[PDB]
Amino acid sequence: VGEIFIYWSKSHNFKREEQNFVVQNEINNMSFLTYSVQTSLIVATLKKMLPIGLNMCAPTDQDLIVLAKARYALKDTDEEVREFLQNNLNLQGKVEGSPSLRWQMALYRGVPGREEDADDPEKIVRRVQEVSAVLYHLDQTEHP
Amino acid sequence: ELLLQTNLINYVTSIRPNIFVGRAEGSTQYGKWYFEVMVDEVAPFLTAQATHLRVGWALSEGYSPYPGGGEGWGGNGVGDDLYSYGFDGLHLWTGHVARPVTSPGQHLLAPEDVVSCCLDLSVPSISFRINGCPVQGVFESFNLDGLFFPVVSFSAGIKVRFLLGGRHGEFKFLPPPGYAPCHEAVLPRERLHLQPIKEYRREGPRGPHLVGPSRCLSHLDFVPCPVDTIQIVLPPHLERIREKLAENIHELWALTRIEQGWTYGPVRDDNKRLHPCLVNFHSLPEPERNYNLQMSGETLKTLLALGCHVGMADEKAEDNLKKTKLPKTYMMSNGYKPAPLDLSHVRLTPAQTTLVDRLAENGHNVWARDRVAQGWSYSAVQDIPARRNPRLVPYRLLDEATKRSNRDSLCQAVRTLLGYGYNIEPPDQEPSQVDSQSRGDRARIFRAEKSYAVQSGRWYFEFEAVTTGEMRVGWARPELRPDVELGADDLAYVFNGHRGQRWHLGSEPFGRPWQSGDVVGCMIDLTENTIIFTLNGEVLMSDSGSETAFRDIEIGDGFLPVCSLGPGQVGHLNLGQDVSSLRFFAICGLQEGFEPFAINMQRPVTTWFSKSLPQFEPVPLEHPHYEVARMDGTVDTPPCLRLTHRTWGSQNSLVEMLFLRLSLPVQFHQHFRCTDNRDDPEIILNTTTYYYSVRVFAGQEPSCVWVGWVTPDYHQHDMSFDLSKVRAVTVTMGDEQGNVHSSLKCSNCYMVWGGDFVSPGQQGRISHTDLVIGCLVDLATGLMTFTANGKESNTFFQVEPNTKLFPAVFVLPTHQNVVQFELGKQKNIMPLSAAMFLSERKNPAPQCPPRLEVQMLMPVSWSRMPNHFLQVDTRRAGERLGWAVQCQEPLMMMALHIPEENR
Amino acid sequence: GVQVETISPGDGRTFPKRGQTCVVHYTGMLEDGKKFDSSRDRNKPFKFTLGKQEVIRGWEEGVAQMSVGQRAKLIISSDYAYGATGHPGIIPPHATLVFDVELLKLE
Repeated sequence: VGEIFIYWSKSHNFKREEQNFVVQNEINNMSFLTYSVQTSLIVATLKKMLPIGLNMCAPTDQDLIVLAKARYALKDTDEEVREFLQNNLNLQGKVEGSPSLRWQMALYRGVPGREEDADDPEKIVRRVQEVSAVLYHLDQTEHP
Repeated sequence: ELLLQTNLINYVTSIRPNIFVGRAEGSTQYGKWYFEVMVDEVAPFLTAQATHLRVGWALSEGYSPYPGGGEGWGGNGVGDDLYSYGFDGLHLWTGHVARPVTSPGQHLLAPEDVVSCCLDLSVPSISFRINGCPVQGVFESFNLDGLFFPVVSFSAGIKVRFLLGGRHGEFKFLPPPGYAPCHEAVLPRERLHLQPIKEYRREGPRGPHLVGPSRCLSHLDFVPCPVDTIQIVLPPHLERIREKLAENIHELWALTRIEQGWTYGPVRDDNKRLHPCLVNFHSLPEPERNYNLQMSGETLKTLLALGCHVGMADEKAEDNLKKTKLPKTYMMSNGYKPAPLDLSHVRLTPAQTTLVDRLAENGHNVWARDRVAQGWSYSAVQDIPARRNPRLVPYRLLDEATKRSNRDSLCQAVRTLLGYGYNIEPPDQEPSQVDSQSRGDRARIFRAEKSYAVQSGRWYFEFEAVTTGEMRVGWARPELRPDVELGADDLAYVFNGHRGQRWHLGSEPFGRPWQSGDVVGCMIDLTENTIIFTLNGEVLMSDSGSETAFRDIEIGDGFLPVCSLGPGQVGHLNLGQDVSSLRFFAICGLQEGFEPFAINMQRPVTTWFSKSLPQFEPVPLEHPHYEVARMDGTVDTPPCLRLTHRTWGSQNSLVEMLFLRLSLPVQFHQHFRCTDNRDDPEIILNTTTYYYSVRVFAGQEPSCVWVGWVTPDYHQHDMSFDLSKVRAVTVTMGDEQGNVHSSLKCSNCYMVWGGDFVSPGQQGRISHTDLVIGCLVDLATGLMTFTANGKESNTFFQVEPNTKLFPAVFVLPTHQNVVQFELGKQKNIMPLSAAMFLSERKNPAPQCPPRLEVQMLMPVSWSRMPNHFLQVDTRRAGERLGWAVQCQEPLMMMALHIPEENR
Repeated sequence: GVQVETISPGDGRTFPKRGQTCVVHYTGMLEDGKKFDSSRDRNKPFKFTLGKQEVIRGWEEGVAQMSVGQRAKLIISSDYAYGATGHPGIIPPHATLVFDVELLKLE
């Protein structure tokens, strides 16, 4: 869903065709959820699914997410962001340093099946890059 | 007397059985009651302050001692107001005054002591016995405008047992003749147990529960009030159906008799298994036939009186009816085959079901009224020789089984009518609102302490609705008012889940109603200035589909978690100190980035609640309706404090009872004395009499004014006030036999009605002259007298030494110019300033210093909830031992005492 | 002051004698009910020897009247109390004192 949303945000024809389809067919996105861009089904579905990706990402990865969002604003490609994160594996959030991170990590580790995670830097980079790309494009869509 | 005082005091709590007895005209309740308390363990000094332990009676409406602060130095229990009357072993307690009382071997309540309390509502009087020996003292002539219940007040370090007779505690001493065991007062739809009184908080499984006001019965709830059915005349067309319905009801009666096993015999007896009346309706004896007939006529007359119209619809319907078949076995020694008329072809509208319920209510209430007139009363245990019945209570209080029995018995008659075809049109029902208290006062508001207000960030908390009634939950500003409905003004954004609504400066539809156990997650995002509500982890949406409940919120001073619970409601507020305790934080809010409100707090968040104890507060300088002017003293007038109604005679004008007092008291001396127009210097310098006056302005009705004094413990915000509502009680101490040694009257309001000084001829028309009422108090003798327009009045009062009295005026405004406190003097009589201020004790010149001002009675005020509460264990010890109450762990608070207000 | 009113009974047999040390726990209030002193606040019983004039006259007589293990209320007039001078800053001039005294033991 995030990849489809990224395609929609990147392609200018995509948005216009979606707009035309909705207006012509009189689709009631408000009825579907219970016209304006906030009612676009692509964005609505991506927003509804975003918590799943955020839950995939661990609390210590928030600063890496900010860095990846900055790079995406710099317009580097997905593989370039992947390389950037792979090199800056450090700069991860410090639980001892911050006091919200302590209870955030407690909650993160409480759930079962989340113990065998973050052991693979490639996995960390993949999830960080995906969530950061989705978040950056969502931010651009939300406020131009 | 000037600096605020501090001291460590014990927390005190009260426990009662759910037994309520009262007196009213036509009430079904017995008048004399008896109970006992046995003391098993008392630690005289568990802490530095002596252990508190008192037993007695209290009035349902008015006795509400909250934990912590209160009258005097706190620790309020039985007898610390004028709604309760307690005995502690050595003293009789009432109105926060301890009066020594003599008994053989008198001592403070100790282990193995038995206190017997007897209440006689006819006098009325309350008497005590200690270990069987009479206590030479009684309360009497107290108010009877509520229900009385047994009560024990105590601090930590006690173990006692209520003995209520019967299976709920065996009395160690015989009740005095005519007094009834208190276990007989338990209502039909309740089970005897011990409970706290007016609690706003209780312990729960997951955590403490917040509790709204309890719905309390009134002494008038025991007066049956049926609709008169004698003036109604029975139309002949209904007379035709009267006998037929009687016959059908008799057939139903006979079939029920065969089901029970009743059979026929010349005389009636249950064990003998026989019945004289089992014969056919025509064969039934003429008196019983006419009795069934008049009950039938009463059914139709009640129908008419309730007001629904009866109209003949179809004669073919009448002719189509037939009697059901019954076998030879149902045939019984009489010889007549019971022939109940079939009614399966007819059904009931829900409106007519409500009608049958109302008919059963009226029938039962008429029966109860007749029984009360005969002299019967209610009792959980039936006693025919004593005229005590378990059912002799109003229908509303009757239990479900009896209600269903009567309702079915009458629904059979309605079935007969409808089957015969008579259409019955239930009357239109016009709702009536009792509006006993204002809505903001009624709902209890709990909020976080002001210091926790958040001005930035994203915050989350949870509120579980244990009940499903009226409750609101959301975010409030620090200056939230306690007497306004949550969200009625701009100071709160809340969600009401009884009927999905969002409240801020009014109501709008939002969300959906909640079920019992549903959790509402409240989120505030101060970066986006939005408020969001979730129900069981699902975001609630408006009609337009917006996710946010409120938008464009100004930070201002900040925001605080807040909830409000209506009467009978229970909630559970989870601010998130233990993040794992939150139930839906992970599903919604955690990923969104919201933080639990109390996540990084090492201590639980302190809360405040809207206490409904009226208190006197200075009149605000910007009150919309009331204005007070300080008038300087001229050559011909003394200093004055004048009240005017700003918005009189206009739209949105507020006209309601107003209770005013002056901010400072006069104190009577410790010891009373044994046994033109210039002032005389020696007399004025040696006098102990002080004077003040009240001018009721022309156009203000004197009949709507009361002038006099109040004590520090006046708290009645009575919207329909009169001198009969004033609290009063007489404490009488006597010898071992009669010989009344001392009769002392106690009250908190000493006033004269302004209507006593209006001439009968002057009555009925507005007067054009002011009315001046003067109050004189002799601080050295305790005597209070009044004058009207310079003429001495008959009313007079006597008070005890050290009494504190505030000048007071209760008025219902009827004019823009209402009343004026005049701080003047009289010949050879000192002004109020001389009594109030030490430096002016010898100054005869009237003064009104800035400290002296007018204060009005406000119904609700914010009060801090204690962080810890006394742990009281209540349990039924046994059939003979009674109901045990135990409190062992000490709890203390640091109290701050305002000397002049004695609180 | 001095008048003695029992609150809880003692043994009824043993009474302080001259030269004996009485150990007590007391709380002092003014006639109007304002507390001004208490040994229970300090958590230490107060000891005094009868006949040494270490305490006010009202105390000297009331505790002598009391019995071991007894709790009592002593109402002491001004003359038996600090009297006209009073206790500057604590007790006003010409103040009647009310004490809640428990006689714990004799030694």
